[PDB]
Amino acid sequence: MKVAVLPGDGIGPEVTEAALKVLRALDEAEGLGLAYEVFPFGGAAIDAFGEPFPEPTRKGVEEAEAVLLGSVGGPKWDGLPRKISPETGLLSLRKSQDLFANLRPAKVFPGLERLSPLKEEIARGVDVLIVRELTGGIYFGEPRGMSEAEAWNTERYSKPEVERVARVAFEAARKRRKHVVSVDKANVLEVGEFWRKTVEEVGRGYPDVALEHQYVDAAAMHLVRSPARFDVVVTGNIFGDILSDLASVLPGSLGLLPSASLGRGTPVFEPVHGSAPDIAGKGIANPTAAILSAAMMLEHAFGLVELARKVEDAVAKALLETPPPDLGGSAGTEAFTATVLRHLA
Amino acid sequence: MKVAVLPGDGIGPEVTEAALKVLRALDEAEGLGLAYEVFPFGGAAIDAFGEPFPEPTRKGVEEAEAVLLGSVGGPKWDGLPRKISPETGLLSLRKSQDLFANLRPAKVFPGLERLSPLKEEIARGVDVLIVRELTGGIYFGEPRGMSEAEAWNTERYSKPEVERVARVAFEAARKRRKHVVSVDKANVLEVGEFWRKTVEEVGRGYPDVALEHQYVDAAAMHLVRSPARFDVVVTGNIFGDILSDLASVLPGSLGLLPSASLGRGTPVFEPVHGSAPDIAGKGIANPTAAILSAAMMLEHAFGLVELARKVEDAVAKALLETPPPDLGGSAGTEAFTATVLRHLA
Repeated sequence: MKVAVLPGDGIGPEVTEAALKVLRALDEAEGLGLAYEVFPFGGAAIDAFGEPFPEPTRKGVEEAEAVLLGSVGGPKWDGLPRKISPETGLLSLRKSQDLFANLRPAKVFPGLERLSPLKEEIARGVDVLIVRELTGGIYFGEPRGMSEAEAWNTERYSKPEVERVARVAFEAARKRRKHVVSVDKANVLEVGEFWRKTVEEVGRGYPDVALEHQYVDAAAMHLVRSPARFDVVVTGNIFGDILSDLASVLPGSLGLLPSASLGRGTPVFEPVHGSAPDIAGKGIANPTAAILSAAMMLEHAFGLVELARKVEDAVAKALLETPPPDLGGSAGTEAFTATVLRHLA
Repeated sequence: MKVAVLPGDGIGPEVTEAALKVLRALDEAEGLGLAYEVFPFGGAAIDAFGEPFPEPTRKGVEEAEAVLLGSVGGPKWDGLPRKISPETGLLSLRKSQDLFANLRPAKVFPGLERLSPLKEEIARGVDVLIVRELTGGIYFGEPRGMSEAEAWNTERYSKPEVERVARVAFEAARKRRKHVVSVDKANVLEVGEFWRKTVEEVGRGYPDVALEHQYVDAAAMHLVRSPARFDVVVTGNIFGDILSDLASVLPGSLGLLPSASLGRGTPVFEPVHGSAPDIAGKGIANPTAAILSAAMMLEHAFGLVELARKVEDAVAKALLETPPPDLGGSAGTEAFTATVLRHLA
């Protein structure tokens, strides 16, 4: 179990160690053979090395089995040419490992239904994993242009693009509740038709997973009316962007959300929140998203599903008994982490 | 005030007269000079004439100033070649009048916050009008195709297309709270950039209306977290499809929703619900969407904003004191209508 740790900026060093504290505790209890090294990345690497993703770090993620990544960026580096912005270092990283699926889960932890914008009865039991295609579709499609008179962009998908990301959805589903909803616009668009027939054909190799197709306008409505009905959702790039963002508001606190990216190379697991530099070093940063990034790593990078679930329960419980300040509580980074470990035992 | 009335199918005859009863009452009180005629349309016209939009009806909407339309279709006609399906008659109608904007309002009536999927505090005061471009964008754009290997569709907009639908949003806003949010994907797409700069330029002729730009992924999130913040939203075809459908679940009852379509020709105002043929002639159909279609006609077809608002309040009140069966009540079509008229006085 070889993990490259890229702490990043702002609160990154704090919350990433909070996750390492949890990974070490499991390493000890279960003998996971955890071996990790920490590399420079983001703003700190610019300051130290002159660039956000220096060669030792690139080398280090190349050799690792998973990357645990803290937060990156901050006003400190907003004034840079974007060949060396923190943002661009993030892109090279995911590009260097050819990560073509983005995994974004939204989950209303029991007893935290009050945070939801949804009525308590609808928020309860929500646990949806959106699988977003990352590399293709309209964000990248040609031809594209703009005129005095008109502009155009092309939503375009090749079979292989549709095939990869569908395979990761089915394998993810295998680890959860084995239901996949593929989302398209097959009733109006060729691309929708092509996506659907392709995912239907891919699904034949996964007899143990249930497959269902929905239109993007309908899935949008289901995510507000009955979001507890979903397990894994897979869709193209722009749809998956909208539906990820829509699903992310359901729990009522963005600081709680982890994120993974999978592909041919070394997978990247990171919290969705930012650096929050203002509080860097105060010891109050909520480590929840980082710890749940580590659980995502166990599940998706190493297949240790039962441990990922053990970690997720420890934080569900910790969130109730020692809520961090941004859930109205007074638990600093360390006190919260300690509560998690208590339940890990 | 010359209205062509196209009752349609199923519950269409019932709910459309419930709206006419309300229009007559106002005609009497205010001397509006209401003159209307009822034309065959939809399944009934197929049965009577052999087609859904026969020539007397086409003639009749041509000469009118607004079309008040009931529901169309039903299993009775599901087995038809779609050159004469009810659905297609609907298309010819909107095509024959060149209606290029779809207006879909979502509104949580005071005291009906309990129906919302949203927490009561978030649902309260929601009143958003989505203005959807109807004729353009990816649903219609070329080139488009599909291969063994790939499929493609083109999101394409000309300046004039962006200009019309923006003008109707600004004029709609003028009648409401004078805030327009244009929704694009300007941070990734040319088409987003082009839409945005065009709407910004159109907005200069409407100094009295406030304009704000949002991305589609963000507007999606705002519609769940803070939907009471919106007044008028204008966006392209596929986005407006998603955001219309998303906004439509906010009130918690689809049977309540009206719809208008505006263009160069005679405007069409219709309930969003279907024929519900099973209950046709029982006298229990909820006329709310039809009556609120008539209020939409007053506002958008004739500019009678204060009357539209008077009608909307009468039904807000009627919904509380004599709820129709589908709001848990026992009010049939006539009893509900009567309650509306009581408050119209």
